[PDB]
Amino acid sequence: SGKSQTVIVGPWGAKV
Amino acid sequence: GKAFDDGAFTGIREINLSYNKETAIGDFQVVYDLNGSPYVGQNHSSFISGFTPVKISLDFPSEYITEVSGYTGNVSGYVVVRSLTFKTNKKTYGPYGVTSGTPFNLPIENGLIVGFKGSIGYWMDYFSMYLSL
Ligand SMILES: CO[C@H]1O[C@H](CO)[C@H](O)[C@H](O)[C@H]1O
Repeated sequence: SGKSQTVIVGPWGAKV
Repeated sequence: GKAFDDGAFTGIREINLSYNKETAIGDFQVVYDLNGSPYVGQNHSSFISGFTPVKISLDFPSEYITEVSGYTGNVSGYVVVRSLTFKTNKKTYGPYGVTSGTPFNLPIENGLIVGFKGSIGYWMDYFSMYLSL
């Protein structure tokens, strides 16, 4: 809530 | 494998990784830009040895990554990242590793890559990228 956030794409490779 | 997460930065200066022509991608480590100064990210090493080191040093900030692509595949019953190619506004670096399996590619039209996160055991298990303006 006090931490800034940015978009993220992936993962690619093994699941979860 | 051992999970990692670098976080977000303001740019990318140098990428260092290792591969093997028969198996997949091993070590991965990146020097990021932090508000005009270099920043040495932790080094994510593989559990075994035998890879070939590659150093990709971008001419920051005039040069930056515009497309990331690779191949994911099955190695010893595990799903791992088998190849990796980095193309910038000046040159292409790759491919590195085996180009076999299922391909993936992420071309960027507007925006920047500012961070990475993933997991490595024997080989790099998977990974994700942080995007920004
Ligand atoms: C041989 O197993 C080791 O590496 C593979 C492939 O990278 C998996 O990550 C697995 O979790 C780890 O124990």
